Parts: sequence; structure tokens; C-alpha cells
Amino acid sequence: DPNLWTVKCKIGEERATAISLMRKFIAYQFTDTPLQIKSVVAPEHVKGYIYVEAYKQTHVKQAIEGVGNLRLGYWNQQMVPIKEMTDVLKVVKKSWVRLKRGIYKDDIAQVDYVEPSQNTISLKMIPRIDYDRIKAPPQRLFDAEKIRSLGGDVASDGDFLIFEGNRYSRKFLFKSFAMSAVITEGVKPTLSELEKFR
Amino acid sequence: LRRNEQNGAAAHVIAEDVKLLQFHVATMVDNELPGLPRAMQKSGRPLK
Amino acid sequence: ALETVPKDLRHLRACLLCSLVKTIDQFEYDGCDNCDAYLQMKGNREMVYDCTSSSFDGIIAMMSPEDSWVSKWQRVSNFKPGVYAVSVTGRLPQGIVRELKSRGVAYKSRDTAIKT
Amino acid sequence: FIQMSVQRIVEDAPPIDLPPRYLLKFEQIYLSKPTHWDGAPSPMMPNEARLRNLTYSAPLYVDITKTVIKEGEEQLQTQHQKTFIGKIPIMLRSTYCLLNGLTDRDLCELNECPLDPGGYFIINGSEKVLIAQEKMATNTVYVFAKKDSKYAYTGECRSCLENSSRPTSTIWVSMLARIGQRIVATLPYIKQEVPIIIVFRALGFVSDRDILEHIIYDFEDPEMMEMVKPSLDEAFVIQEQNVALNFIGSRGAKPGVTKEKRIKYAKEVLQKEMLPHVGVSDFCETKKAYFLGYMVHRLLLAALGRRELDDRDHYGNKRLDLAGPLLAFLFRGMFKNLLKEVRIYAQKFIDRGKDFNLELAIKTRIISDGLKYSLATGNWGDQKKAHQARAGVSQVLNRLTFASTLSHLRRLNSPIGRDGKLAKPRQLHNTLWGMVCPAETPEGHAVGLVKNLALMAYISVGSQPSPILEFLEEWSMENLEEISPAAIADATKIFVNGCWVGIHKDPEQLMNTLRKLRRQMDIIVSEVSMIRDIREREIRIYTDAGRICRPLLIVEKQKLLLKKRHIDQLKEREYNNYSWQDLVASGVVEYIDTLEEETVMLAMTPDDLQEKEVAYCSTYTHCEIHPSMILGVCASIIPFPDHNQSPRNTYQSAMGKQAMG
RNA sequence: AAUUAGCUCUUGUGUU
Ligand SMILES: [Zn+2]
Repeated sequence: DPNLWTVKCKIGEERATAISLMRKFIAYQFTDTPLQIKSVVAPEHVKGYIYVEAYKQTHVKQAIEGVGNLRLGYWNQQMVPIKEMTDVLKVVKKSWVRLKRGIYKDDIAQVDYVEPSQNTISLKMIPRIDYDRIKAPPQRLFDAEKIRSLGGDVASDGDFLIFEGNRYSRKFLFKSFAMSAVITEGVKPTLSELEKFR
Repeated sequence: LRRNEQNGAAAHVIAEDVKLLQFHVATMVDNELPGLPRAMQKSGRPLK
Repeated sequence: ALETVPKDLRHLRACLLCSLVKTIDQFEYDGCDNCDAYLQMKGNREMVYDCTSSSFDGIIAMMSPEDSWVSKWQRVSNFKPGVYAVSVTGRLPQGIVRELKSRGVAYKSRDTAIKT
Repeated sequence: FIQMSVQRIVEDAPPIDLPPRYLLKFEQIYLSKPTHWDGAPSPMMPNEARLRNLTYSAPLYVDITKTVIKEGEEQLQTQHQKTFIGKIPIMLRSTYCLLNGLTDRDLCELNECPLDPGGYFIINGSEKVLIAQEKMATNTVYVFAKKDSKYAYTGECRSCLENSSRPTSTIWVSMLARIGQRIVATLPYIKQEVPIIIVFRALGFVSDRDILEHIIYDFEDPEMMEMVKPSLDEAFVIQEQNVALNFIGSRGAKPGVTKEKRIKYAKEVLQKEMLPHVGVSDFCETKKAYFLGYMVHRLLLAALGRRELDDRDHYGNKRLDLAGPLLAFLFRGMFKNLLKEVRIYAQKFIDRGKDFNLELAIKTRIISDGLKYSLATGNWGDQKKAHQARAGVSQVLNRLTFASTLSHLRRLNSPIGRDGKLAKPRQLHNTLWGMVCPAETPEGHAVGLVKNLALMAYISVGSQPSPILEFLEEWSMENLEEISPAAIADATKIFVNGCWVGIHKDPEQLMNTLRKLRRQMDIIVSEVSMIRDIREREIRIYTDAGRICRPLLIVEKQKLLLKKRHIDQLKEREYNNYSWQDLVASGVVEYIDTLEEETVMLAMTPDDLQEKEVAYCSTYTHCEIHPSMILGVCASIIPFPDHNQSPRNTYQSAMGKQAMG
């Protein structure tokens, strides 16, 4: 079994480093200087370094040449315990959700309609907006009359409103958000949010 | 560290985790350590 | 074999028989390097959606298929070099599994994830 | 600085190159008068800058050549003219200041006092001044005995070639006290020491007699060889060059795990780190061998007591760096940071294969903002690591009374750490006669460490020694690489800025010729100093910056060269053409520095100390202009200072800067 | 009733 080593790298850019190493090895396999790495591991949450499986640290250093992502770990590498091999390879794992990005991060969103297209789903959410008064905030009930009075980008359909950010609201935002842009498992609300929505 | 040991338990990132935690706790009460990097904020200034 | 290498990091799928990380665009235009003799992925998008799912975790860059222990651990010593997802959650359709069984292929799930 | 050092520093930067790449050469710096702006370029005046809290600075423009070279031989040498870099502040009344050559009426029309000396910067509307720092002379072998170590003697030698980004490297050749007398070397960039014989073998001198000839020049008095015997005997298992290279590389900062890496690291540190002033070229081992031989020879002479140890307080051994060298020191690092930034940007934008626009690549604030911060806060170094380097180089100009400003514009700072129990640096050395005021010094915790110039003191600005080398070579001087080592003993060595170059047989004629040339200012400029040692057959020539000197009248046999004609022509000065510079040109007065001042013999006054009386000297060479010129600015307003007790003169020099006026 | 660090300069102790 070839030894395993840790190579330091920039955090967050571990996915494409393996692809670039593949390209290097495939392009160099016909040349007189082939890459001698036996495998490369970049787990889901391991960040800042990548595991390399090769017979010697000399092979690692010779093969990882030309890759800028690992320049921090080019000169120094640490030894991966052999008893930790399996430790490398294990991974552990009308609803309510919470959005992941934007200004609406980490707030309750009630799944109103589930679209069978499996790209976006309908969510009712409390607008965190300033009603086009401050921007050239606390979760508060949407005000249709105030957003009609302040003007700007507004399309009115009685209880329906299309406003800044192409936001669709009724009576309360009702808009489509991606399934991967929300967390569909692990909300478990309390009674206060139910009133809002042993 | 708590969320790492909750699920991951990689047992090797844990070593560096506890090492850095020990360093932070030690420097919180003693910034002048023999042969250790000093604690500084985003100014280059050692802490008090 | 540079063809196994995906062209980008957008919308990757993995086999439930190979767990081979690859774009859906390459799964339709190019297809799997080891499932093409058995399931014929090249030429159908819906068949790619059924065969391969995007719910995969971690990537391993299998470089030398005959010279690595991780391949023996993941039962991919006899599969081609390339990018391999550590574990894929899901099951292939009953029809696909039965067709593989009739053709001499044992369906061994790649779902090695710890289920709490 | 502005005229020469910036151009030299910008060109001396190495080319930056990087799937094709570019060339990106920098040349021909451009600079303008200060100007602010949205707005049109309008000349910003110092008074307006002082009132609006602006910064009196001028932009810097440089010519760039971008040449991307790829497959198929299609390269484009696109040249960008007058590319903006950043703003450099200008000290008032410089050749690039708006108040240059303007008359009294011209300045008064501008709300500027014609009596204002200039000589300060305006940063953020505050008037800053750079206190001239002092430090030890570089490229000179200095032998000191310290009693707090294992070494009986230690011939330290700092070295720096010419304003290079590499920090100055120090060579320590030291003799243990304790067989006995184990001569060792403490090389830079190497953690541990090494015996000298190993180094000499490493340079490529296996032949033992060759090493002895380089180290010892006299082969009839067997004392130097007696002391070097133990050192020679210690190095007996290393005979070949490469084993010595491995030996030296075994102690490096990164010891290569293989022997080849150790050899390459050792040859690198030998040919590019140790002794850079003599040269870090492809091959300089022949001259470096001679220089180390001379260093060990001086150490042996110290051991014999034939040559007394050098003194650390003697300003013949110290250099005073003014605004010029300090600003150049800052600019080296700032330019390197700019180059790293643009290189990183270009590299990041050539991975995608797109063409990068250098106008967007260069970040202007790298040069301007750092220089502004360092001048404002006085922390002389990088902003992120300011605590590492010195502080208080820049101080707010003290406008309390005119004498206060004049005193504060001529101030020297010794960087000896305060709160020190040492008392030697604080004392008044004999060499401060006519150079530093003997009465003006702070009374606080920094007594004797901060000083002031004498009235007629001048500080050499620095000049290239190449004309000196050419003149010296084309005369009877013989170069160092082509001499029989048997001829060294009966000969006189020649040093230029410390680099032992060549040899000579008759030094008296050489010195007389050099004196005539310096008097006529044909090839040797006035600030160049030539010193001859009689006991040790040595002649040293210095042209570098930082040396402190003063004018002195010349005596030919027993009468001054100044005569009634000069005084008559000078009395009618400011009318026809005639001035002090012409007085120097006729070879009547001369600039003497403190190192040459050892070999000179002064007459305080002509009539009193040159007439015929009871014979005391009868062989004067120079005469003082006026002895009261030894005093500084603040001390020269005291009436009858030679009738008081000296501490009272010091107190007056202190309190004259606080008088209302 | 509106802040802290750092740096520099300066005052008194330089009696005999
Ligand atoms: Zn497959």
C-alpha cells in the first residue's frame, strides 16, 4: 500500500485541483516525466489540504509540480496514519424550510406548493424589506398600501404584487426557490412560527 | 471542534483543532510565550 | 483516458454501479466508460436521470487502477481511472437491476454512507 | 536621490516574466512638479497644501515595454509611455520644488517667508523632517575584542554592494581564546559556524601553500603560521572542494536531504551571499579568497598586538544617512511589493488565456500610501510590520523660534537602544572636532545620543568610484588577479570603498598625484577622501555617501595658499562672478573628513602657529578657518561661551530652542 | 455631558 500524505491548499478550491492533476497526469503519461501519484482524495468537508496516495513523498513532490493551489504544501507535508485509511473514506449524514442565500438567509419559509419539475418550489416567507425608503431589517408584515405609495418598481394585481427583486407577494411573499437553495430536512418549528404561518 | 466531533470524528483534523484551541486559550492569559507566534489583530499589533 | 474527465463542475452525476462522477452533458454525449456495454447510456437524457443521481459526496481521483488500495476498498480496482464519488445515496430501478442480473452483473450498492 | 537613485533602483529591478508569457521591462522614470486635481492639472502650492491638509507630492511616471511572446514567433513590443505609479513627496526648496530659483519678491507674493530654510516635507498638512540616522560603515573589516564571549577577537565585516534588495550580510571571522586559537567563521544564512580552512577549500583552493599565501604574506617570521597551525590541523579530513561544499551545506537554513542539494545550497551561499561588495558575479572566487585572506591576516595582527583594535565610537567608522538613503531604502521595498502585486495579477489573468491590461494591473496606492504613512508616523518600514524596524526617523518640525527650526533641521540620531547601561556611546569622542557641536545635546533620557552638526560641517552625498578605478588602473597600479603572492609583502595595498583592488610599489607618488587631482577637481571630486597608513602599507579611498567632512585651509610649506588676491576678489563678490566654489577650485581650501583627519596636522591660526618660535612642529599641512566654527547653531549664539562652565553652555543650547520670538 | 492605544518632543532631580 502506497503511503498517504497531506498537501496544503487554498480553502474551497479542492474540487478542481483533482481535475487539474488528472489533466497533468494524462498529458504527461506519454512524456518522459509521468506523474507517479497513485490516488488523490478531497472529501466533502476536508478543507485546506488534500490527501495524496503515492509510494514516497519524493514522488508526491515531483508530481505536484506546477500546481499553484498546493504551493503552501509543496515544501512541507504531513504523514497520514495508516490506521486512518477508513477514516479517509467514511461519510456521515407542505413542509417548512429555510433559504440559504441572499438577504433572506436562515429564516422560516413555508412550503406552499411543491412543483413536480424538481427545480424550484413555492415558498411563503416574511419580507425583510425596507419598502424602498432607506436603500437608494426585522421581519415585519408586508404592507401593500405602503409599497404602492412609495412607488418604484411595482406591479399591482389586487392582493398580488410584483416588486423590487422580481418578488411575488400575495396578501406575504409567495415565490419559487431552488430545492438546493433551501434546507428541506431539519427545521421542526415551534408554535410562534406556526402562528406566523415528554 | 464540537460540530466536528459531533459527526466527522476524523481524529486527525482533531489534533490540529485541539492544538489551535490550546494555543488560543494559553495566549488569552499569556500572550508572551517562549518560542510561539504572537497573537495579533489585523494591524500587526500584539495583544494585551 | 481524458474523456472521463468532466468539462466543468456544474451539475455532476454519478453511477449507482460505478459512482463515476461526470457531467450529465457528458453522460448523454459521451456516456459511461463501464456501463455502456450493459445499459447503453449514450443517447438518452431521461435514462441518464434514472441511472445517475446528483446526490453524491466527496471525490477520489483514482489515478493508477492496478496500484491503489482505495480502489480495492471501493470495489473499483477493475474500473477505469477517473473521478469517483465516495458514496452515492439511491437505488437503481428494479428493471435495470434485473437486466444486469440476467447479463451476469451483480448489483452492489455504492451507498457506504453512515445512516445516523 | 530623486535624480539618480530612483532611476537606478527602477532599472536595477529584475525583469518579471512568467502558455506564453510577457516581458514587462521598466525604464526611463518621469516626474513632474507637484500638482493636484474632476479637475485640471493645477500647481498646488506649499502654503495651500499646508492650509488644506494636503500632501506636497508629485506623480511618478515610467516607460514600460510589454512583449508577449508565444509560439510561431509573433511578439509585440508594445511600449506604454508615462504610466502612473504613485506620488512621491517633495521636500521644500528642492530642485523639483515650486519654490526653486524664486526671488524674495516672488516668494513674498506667494505668502512664503524668504528666510524659510526649506528642508522639510509636507504630509497631510504637517511639516515633517527626517533626523539623519547614524550607523556603522559597511564594506570595512573591523576588529573588536569582546570579553563576554568565547572569542578572544572577532573581525566583523558588514557588506552591501549598492542598494540591493538583499539585506546587508555580515561576516564574522573570530578566534577562540582557550593547542588553542581555533579560527572560525560564522557565515550568514547558515545557522552554525564553520572553520575557515573548510571555507577556503570550498572556494576551490586545495593547495595548502596557496591558502597560506592568501592568508599570510610574510614567510620569515614564524608567528602567524604558529597561530594558524591549529586551525590548519583541525581541517584534515576535508581536502577536496565538494566535501567542503557538503560540509558547509550541512549547516544551512534548509539542509538538503541529499548531498547534491547540500552542495548546490552551499555554492549558492558562497557565491551570492557572502561578501557581495566584492561581487556576486558568476565567478569571483579569486578576489574573495584574497579578501578573506586579508581578513584573517588582520585578525592575526590583532592577536599579535602589532595593530591595535578598531574603535566603535570613531566617526571615521560611521556613516550618516540623510533623507536620500532612507527614502531609497523605503522605495526598494515598495517597488518590490508593486512588482509582486502586478506579477500576481498578470499570472492570475493569464491562466484563463485572456490578455491582461497593465493599466488596470498596477495598484497606485502601493507606492503613495506606504510612503505617506511612513513619513507621517515616523515608523520607518512596512506598515504591517512597523514594530520590527525603527521609529522616530520622521518628526514634526518644531516652529517655536527660528533657531529651533534651524537646530531641528540639522539633527543626528544614534540608534543605540535607550534604557541602556552603556556609557561609551554617550560620551564626547575626540573625533567630534569641527564635525558635531560639543555642547548641544538633550538633557533628558537621551543625553549624548542625539547631536547636532557643526556650522561648517558637510555630509558627503556619494559618487561612483568608476573614474577613480579607471585612473588608478591606467597608472602604475597593478590589478589584484595578476600578481605574484610573493610581491604582496613589499608593496602597499589599495582599497576603494573597502574592496581590496590591486597593489602598488611606490605609494608616495600615488598619494601626491591623487592630492593634485582632488585639488584641481578634474577626475577626483572634492568629497572623495584618500587616507594613507604608513605603518601598514595601505591606502584607502572612499567615495561613498554618509561621510562627514569640513573645509580646511591648506599649508604648502609654512605659509597658507590663501593670499591677498583671494581675499580681494572675494570682498568684491556678489558683484562680478566670484564665489566660494571658485575658492575651492583654485585649490586653496579643501574638504577633510574625519577618517583622513587622522593623517593631517592642523594649525589653529596661521600667524600664531606658523611663525618662527621654539620649534614644536614646523611641518603643518592644514590651517583652521576659525576655531569658533566647532560650535553648532544653538551654541553659536552664546556670547563668550569660553568663559562659562560647559554644563551651562549645554543648558543654554537647550533653552535657546524654547525662547519666545 | 464624546474613546482607547502607540510614537515623539519637552519640564523638574545634572548638589560636588
Ligand atoms: Zn457506470
